[PDB]
Amino acid sequence: DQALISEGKDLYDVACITCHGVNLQGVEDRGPSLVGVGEGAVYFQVHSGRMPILRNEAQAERKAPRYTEAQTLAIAAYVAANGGGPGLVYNEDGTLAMEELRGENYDGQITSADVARGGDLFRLNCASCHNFTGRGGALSSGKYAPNLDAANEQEIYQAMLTGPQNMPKFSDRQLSADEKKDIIAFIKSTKETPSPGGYSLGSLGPVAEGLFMWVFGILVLVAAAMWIGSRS
Amino acid sequence: LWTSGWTLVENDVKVYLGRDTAAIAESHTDATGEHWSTTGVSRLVRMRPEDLAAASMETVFPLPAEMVNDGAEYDPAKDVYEHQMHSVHGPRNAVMLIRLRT
Amino acid sequence: LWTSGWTLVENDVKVYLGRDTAAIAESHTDATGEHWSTTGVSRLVRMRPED
Amino acid sequence: CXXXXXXXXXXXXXXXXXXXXX
Amino acid sequence: CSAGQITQTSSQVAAVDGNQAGSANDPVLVRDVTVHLTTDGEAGVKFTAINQDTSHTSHTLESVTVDGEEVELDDAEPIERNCSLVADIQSELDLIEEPEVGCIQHVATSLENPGFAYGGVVPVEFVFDTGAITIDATVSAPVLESGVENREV
Ligand code: HEC
Ligand code: HEC
Repeated sequence: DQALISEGKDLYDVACITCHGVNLQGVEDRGPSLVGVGEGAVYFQVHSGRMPILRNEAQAERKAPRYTEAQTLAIAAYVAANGGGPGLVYNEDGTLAMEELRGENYDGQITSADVARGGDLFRLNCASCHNFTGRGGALSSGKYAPNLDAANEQEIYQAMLTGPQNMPKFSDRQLSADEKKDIIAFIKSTKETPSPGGYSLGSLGPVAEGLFMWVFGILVLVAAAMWIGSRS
Repeated sequence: LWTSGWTLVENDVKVYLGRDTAAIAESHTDATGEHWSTTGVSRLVRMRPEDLAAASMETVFPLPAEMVNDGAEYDPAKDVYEHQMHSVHGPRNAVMLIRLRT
Repeated sequence: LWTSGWTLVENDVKVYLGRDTAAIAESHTDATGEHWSTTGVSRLVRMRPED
Repeated sequence: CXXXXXXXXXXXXXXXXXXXXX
Repeated sequence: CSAGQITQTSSQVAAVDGNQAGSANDPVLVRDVTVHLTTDGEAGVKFTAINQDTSHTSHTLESVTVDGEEVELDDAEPIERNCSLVADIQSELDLIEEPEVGCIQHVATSLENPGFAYGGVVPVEFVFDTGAITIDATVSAPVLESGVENREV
């Protein structure tokens, strides 16, 4: 549409201006060129609340979104008019796919055969930078791979499609549509499934199970020993 | 400790760069119970120099030309899964292929 | 304890009488070492009433 | 101690691949 | 401490395929420059020429030469102040629309495909009315329709 670009550049001209310049060419040490990033990179950065940057540091943070859905799409439309790259994934009718990228053979619930394959893909070269169940991990110097709980499925797709920050970029040629959908299936299944037995201590692993016991577990038993025995 | 699966290059084998498609065994139940076929399934597949965007990384494994089961000559009755899983399970076989920005 | 693999006959499956040929795996040496394959080999074979 | 046998580049390089077969 | 003069966010680049030329005190910029080559042997150049110069002049582009042969432009008007020239192959240019709000010009390009290798680098050269910009650009396939592309296997 035309009005979309029209009112999508107004929001750009009063926000994304100091960094990125007038013609999306970038500023020296403020922000990169938005030329060729695509309609899918603006969606991920703006909707997820990442953009705009407030201060330069090791790594930009996810925060409260500044713009709504419609405003995000207008800015995306304006940006993509300056030479477009990856676009948003749609479904049947004109609409953003959300609960459709929950597996290749997804109908109304996640197929157990999709999480199996998605799990190995998400662990082939994606379970390292982050965590096992995407709980987050550390990086070089003040950077990190964030916890995956806060992202919707469109954000996941657009995250891998146009690798932001240090996150490597995964094109369709590398990880096909089906593979990406399987990865989303695994991500959304491990998040939304309670632990079969116990209170999963943030799923961090041996470091969280050892703090619960070595600092809190032993203290209760000491208190029991202090109750039975004497102080003299 | 001198050798890995890539040493096959020295003795006139053509090894490709095999990308892991993480393919699993497929269930096929028909009249004699249920069986996991894993035939016609290839977990390592050949990759092209356009399949990777700038500033990306992909783990590749030494896939010799003998155990390739994709492309124009895909045979849906050829079983190569166990050999490709031997390749992927080599202690020193994994190689990360990085396409750098220009 | 009720079923014996011959029970497949009751499920409209055509079960033969399989003679055991005691066939073993075949060794195959290639550019990629030696491996044992059991592709062409049939352990059980159909039998005739003149055999 | 500092480095075994790894040394820097001999001379800076550039090329064009242009791998063609029509 | 990570928010010093050298940070890990300020120094970041476009995270796309193909580099750029000129930063601050340059009249003409080129952004996101590659040699696109479709799977089925259709070639062209992607770039974006921004005319940002204090002394507003006329910076019309005469020709583009990838390695040895020129490129078929589409009689683009000269780039004025706060303008742009977005160019790509026609097939990948039908996906986006010309704005009427600013001043952005969409142009299609084409080549002969002499024998460019995916992953290789070639010295693209732009010749304007005044000056030439030479940059090495990668050869890559255009971005796929996102979310529809499965495997043959
Ligand atoms: C492969 C299957 C994956 C998946 C599912 C995810 N990543 Fe990463 N990632 C990394 C860094 C440093 C970032 C910062 C991005 C930014 O905020 O600008 C990311 C980004 C994400 C997101 C978005 C965050 C959110 O919405 O919560 C998601 C959902 C995500 N990733 C999951 C780190 C890496 C990395 C190396 C450092 C690799 C490889 C990956 N990520 C790949 C994947
Ligand atoms: C300092 C202010 C700053 C503002 C304001 C700002 N940006 Fe950015 N932007 C950056 C920096 C720095 C990066 C570097 C990458 C990163 O940290 O994510 C960036 C990266 C991006 C990217 C990722 C491009 C890529 O693939 O490399 C997009 C898209 C983007 N910005 C769009 C926007 C949009 C839309 C707005 C709308 C207001 C905006 N920006 C406002 C500084 C800013």
